[PDB]
Amino acid sequence: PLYSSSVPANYSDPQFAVAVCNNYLHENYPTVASYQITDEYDAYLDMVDGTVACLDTATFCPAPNIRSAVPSAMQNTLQNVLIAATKRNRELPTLDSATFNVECFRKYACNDEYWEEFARKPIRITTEFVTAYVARLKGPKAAALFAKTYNLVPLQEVPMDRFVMDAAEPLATAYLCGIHRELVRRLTAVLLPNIHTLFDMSAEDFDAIIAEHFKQGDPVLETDIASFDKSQDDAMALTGLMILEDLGVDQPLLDLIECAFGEISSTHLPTGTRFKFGAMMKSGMFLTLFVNTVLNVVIASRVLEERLKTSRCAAFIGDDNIIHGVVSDKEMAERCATWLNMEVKIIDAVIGERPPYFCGGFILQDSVTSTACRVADPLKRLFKLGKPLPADDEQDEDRRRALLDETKAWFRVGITGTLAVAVTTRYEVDNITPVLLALRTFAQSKRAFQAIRGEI
Amino acid sequence: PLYSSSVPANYSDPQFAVAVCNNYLHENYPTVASYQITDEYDAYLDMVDGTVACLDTATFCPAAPNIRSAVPSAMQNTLQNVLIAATKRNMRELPTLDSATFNVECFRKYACNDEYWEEFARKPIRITTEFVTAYVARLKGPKAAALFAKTYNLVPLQEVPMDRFVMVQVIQAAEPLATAYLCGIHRELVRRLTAVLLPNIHTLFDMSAEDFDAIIAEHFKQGDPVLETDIASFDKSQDDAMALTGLMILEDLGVDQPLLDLIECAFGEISSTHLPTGTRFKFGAMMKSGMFLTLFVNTVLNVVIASRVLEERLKTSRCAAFIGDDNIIHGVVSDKEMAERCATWLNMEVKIIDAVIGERPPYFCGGFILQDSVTSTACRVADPLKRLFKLGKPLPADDEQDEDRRRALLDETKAWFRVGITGTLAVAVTTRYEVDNITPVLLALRTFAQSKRAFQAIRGE
Ligand SMILES: [Mg+2]
Ligand SMILES: [Mg+2]
Ligand SMILES: [Mg+2]
Ligand SMILES: [Mg+2]
Repeated sequence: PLYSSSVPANYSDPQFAVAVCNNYLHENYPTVASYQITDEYDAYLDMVDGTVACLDTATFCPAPNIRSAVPSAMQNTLQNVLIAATKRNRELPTLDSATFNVECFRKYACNDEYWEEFARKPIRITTEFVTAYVARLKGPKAAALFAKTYNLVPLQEVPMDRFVMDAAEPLATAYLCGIHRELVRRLTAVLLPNIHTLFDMSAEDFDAIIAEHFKQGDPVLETDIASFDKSQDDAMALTGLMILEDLGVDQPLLDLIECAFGEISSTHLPTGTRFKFGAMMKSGMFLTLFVNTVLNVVIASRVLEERLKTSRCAAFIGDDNIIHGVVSDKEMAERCATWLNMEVKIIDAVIGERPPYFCGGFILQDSVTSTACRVADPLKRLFKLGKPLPADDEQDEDRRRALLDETKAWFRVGITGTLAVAVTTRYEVDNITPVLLALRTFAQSKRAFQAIRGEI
Repeated sequence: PLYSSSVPANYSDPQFAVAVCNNYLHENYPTVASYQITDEYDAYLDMVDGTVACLDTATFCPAAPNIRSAVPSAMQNTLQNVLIAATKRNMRELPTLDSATFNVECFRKYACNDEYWEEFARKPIRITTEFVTAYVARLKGPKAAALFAKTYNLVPLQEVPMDRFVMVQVIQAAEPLATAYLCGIHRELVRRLTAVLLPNIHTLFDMSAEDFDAIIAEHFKQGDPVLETDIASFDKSQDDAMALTGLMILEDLGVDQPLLDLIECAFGEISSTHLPTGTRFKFGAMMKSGMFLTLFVNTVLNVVIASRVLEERLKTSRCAAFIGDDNIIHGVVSDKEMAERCATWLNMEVKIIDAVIGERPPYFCGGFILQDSVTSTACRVADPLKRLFKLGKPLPADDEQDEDRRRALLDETKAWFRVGITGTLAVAVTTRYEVDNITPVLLALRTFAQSKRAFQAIRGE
């Protein structure tokens, strides 16, 4: 209870205090990063109904939705990848673990045809892309103004010294969007054709893949990595950096990525009254989702080994996956246990009995067509609809149309019964069908949907 | 692919659909519970700067600067899962009973005296007329308390019969009575836990910053080792043996079956208030009651985990402090046997951290345990990096809350600028996070705190 005398000091202007706080966070990124960044990720993903729907309806950097009512819990994977990059430019135990991880990823998930190309051809964004990026935002005229203003020479890579920031942020935002598009394209090239990602895939196109490969009685395996804080794991971060490098993210690109994203850290104050959801925000969130998907595949590669390679159909996006035709064994369980302790668990599901789960939905067999499909989880949706929300007529209509789309799937005459069975099987709850009927009531009109929020 | 034809299907009255959703969640509690409940817990706790500040400044159910934390709350529904364990209780799950019974043995042997269990077993918790009247008198004055007592036919010097507010469903005309009753349960649970815990084991259910600093000062010296068990990654709320451990210790403290029935009945009704949502969380007394009970069980399981991992080293520690998921244990250093006990039991979901006063600062409730370089006396100082992170939250205008937040920041900056604190705090922040000298941030936050006009620069516009 003996405190020394307190003598506070301060700056002569609050704007000095703002700049000092922003500058401090800028200078100390990536070592630390504000949790407001991932809170903003969660808020955006929750508002657009999750990862796949966010990627599929991307307004700034594109390429019925797959919608999930599961709350987002994003961690700053990209921050820790950049921490690994700084540490690389002793812990050879980490290096040997990450190297083995990359070996498993290549051996069991990838072809080997493209690594030489990507090594000699790092990712570089061109004038034509960033112009077409601005053209789709504001029209052909504003893009030619954009190319003239930055002195962009046609058919040339955008010079990196044209816009580095270690205010031309429109150019930097356009460049980062080109990086994400090329990363998705290059990852799609290396992955074996039975291994699918969902960076831009509608519910109908994914359902075509499910319908083709998933039959009644088929086992489906899931690796649950929700409890594994891979974003704060040293070997995972180095694995992510290593595979990004293999895909063409060289040191100039890494420097550009760290420079651009240190600038987000500097937009801490003033806060405003709501998350601004910038286009730069979305680029960082997209890159985080990309690395998470890769690490998801890496974990499945190391745990399943050849059983992943020979799977007839395996799908990955964010932290979620399903792997057809694989049943856990004890060699598999020991590998997963000795490597990641109980941070990652293996789930054995079966089409028609113990339903597989994927992106907040059930993999169900339609009882009329005998065709498998993904159906959104109605219990999660009901939970999500309880969120108190300020009045917003345009967003209310968006949410109502999303509910309408979901209820149309629930009331397919081959789905309603097996969906209620799956919900009771997964959660041990009573028959969900009265809630299905209630939610469809809300969905059919703007007036009925208003009952969810209530008066005032 | 191929979809069967969709024949969508609805009700006519939207109010009927509301009732169906509410009744469904009511009927299927505790089996499932909406995450809106724990999102509301987090929102309330973040608003009032965390667990200790929330209990220390409890508006409805309480017993100077507060122990405030800028660490975001991530609450789980521990009380839900205790009630599931109660349902499961009323042989294939024998290992669960074996594990939870061993947990309670460890809790009793290494954290408790043995004096009170017989009394609590024959005297279950029952709340009396005098408490609920005094509860209402504190809230609305002695006139309203007498009105309250007369309305419910409360007989003085007598326990409140549970048939006055629960028929098992809560009489809605007697909801104020039920909330007053649950506040009495929390106060008695805190009293009885304090009775059984060894005197060197402290909880912070009602402790000011000054009072806790007095305990830190007496016991924590320069160079003293301080152990922490990190259970933040341990999802003890959906662990079967943890939930059953919490149930049995509640029972050992006097929560018998009628009391459990009341608790499940009252909080199942909360599940039936899912819709309509309104525009913001309403908070309110029944929400706070369930949150306090969750914090209580979490604190107990926190002590349980330390008991089983540390064994006699918890018992002989000169000072161990617990609240929520956080703890510090004076004078203990991890060893191989301890790490193996922890890993074998909870498989690297609980981490043991070795701290040292003055070199690697112990961390507790979003603050550092530091030795004042001038008084040579140890104390807790709030983490300035966490506070900086928290101030970045975009917030709608609220003149009253803005002044509350500015005044709390003023108190925090006062500790940071004690002439014996600033230096070792900068070193501690750099040691913990590997960041540059935090002192410019200390000055910037003090700038915001000095006036309402300066504080407006955080939100801007
Ligand atoms: Mg390489
Ligand atoms: Mg999964
Ligand atoms: Mg007992
Ligand atoms: Mg701790």
